[PDB]
Amino acid sequence: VLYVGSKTKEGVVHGVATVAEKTKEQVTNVGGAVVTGVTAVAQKTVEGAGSIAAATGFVKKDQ
Amino acid sequence: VLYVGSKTKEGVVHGVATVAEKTKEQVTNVGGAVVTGVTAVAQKTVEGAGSIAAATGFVKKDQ
Amino acid sequence: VLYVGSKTKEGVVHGVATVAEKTKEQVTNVGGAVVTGVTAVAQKTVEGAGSIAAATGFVKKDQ
Amino acid sequence: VLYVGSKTKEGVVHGVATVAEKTKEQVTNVGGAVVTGVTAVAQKTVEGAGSIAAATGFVKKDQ
Amino acid sequence: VLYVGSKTKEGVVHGVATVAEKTKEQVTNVGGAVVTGVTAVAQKTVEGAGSIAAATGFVKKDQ
Amino acid sequence: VLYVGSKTKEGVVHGVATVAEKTKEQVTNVGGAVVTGVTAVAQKTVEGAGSIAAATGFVKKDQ
Repeated sequence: VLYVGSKTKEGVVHGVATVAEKTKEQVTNVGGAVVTGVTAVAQKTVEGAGSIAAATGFVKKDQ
Repeated sequence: VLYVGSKTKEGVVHGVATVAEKTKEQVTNVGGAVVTGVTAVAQKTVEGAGSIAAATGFVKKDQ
Repeated sequence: VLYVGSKTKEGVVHGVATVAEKTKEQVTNVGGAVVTGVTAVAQKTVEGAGSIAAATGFVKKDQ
Repeated sequence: VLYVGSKTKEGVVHGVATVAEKTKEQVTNVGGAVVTGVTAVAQKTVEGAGSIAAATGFVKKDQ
Repeated sequence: VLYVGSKTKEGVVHGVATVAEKTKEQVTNVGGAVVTGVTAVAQKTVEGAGSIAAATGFVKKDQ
Repeated sequence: VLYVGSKTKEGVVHGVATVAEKTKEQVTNVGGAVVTGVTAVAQKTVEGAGSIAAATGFVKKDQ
């Protein structure tokens, strides 16, 4: 009847510092899935599924 | 009856500093899926699914 | 009747510093799934499943 | 006779990421010296003195 | 006669990530010297003195 | 006659990650010297003195 939320924080990222130094970065992909380099990501889902870094090679459900 | 939200934060990213120094970056993809380099991403979904960095190679559901 | 949440924090990442120095980084993928390099990720899900770094090679459910 | 310098680096700063989150920052100074917040500074001096963050309160050398 | 320097690095800072979270930061100075918060600083001096974070209160050398 | 330096590193800082979380930070200085918070600092001096974090209260050399 008096639901009060003052400083609610849900699904939050703050205060991040990153450095990446690479000479060579190489990805070779043949018929699959690759997910690389995911940084500072925030998500909130209500009445649903939540996925952030998902990879699936392949699906074969013929006939 | 008196729902009060003052400073609600849901699905938020703030205060991010990133540096990337690379000499060579190479992606080769043959019939698949690649997702690279996702940074400072925020999402909120209501009554639905939420995905951020998703990759699927291939699907074969013939006939 | 008087639900009060003042500084609720759920699914939060804050205050992160990372350095990555690599000379060579190589990923070779043939018909599978690879997920690498996931950093500073926050998620909150309500009435749903939550996944963050998931990989599935392949699925064969023919006929 | 054949002085060769290929990739000489002297007095160099590179690849820096910083985040500063402050609610209140206050400096009160009465007759002195204050130096605050010096970041990512590079200097090279040849045949001379080099100073970067220096503070001197006061000097009294009367008569 | 054949001085060769290929990848000489002198006075160098690289690959630094810093986060600072403060609610209140206060400096009060009366007739002195204060130096605070010096980060990622590089210096090279040739035939001279080198100082980076120096503070001197006061000097009295009257008459 | 054939001085060769290939990957000489002198006075170098690299690969540093720092986090500082403080609620209250206070400095009060009356007629002296304070040096606080010095991070990731590199210096090389040739034919000279080298100082990095130095503090001197006061000097009285009258007459």
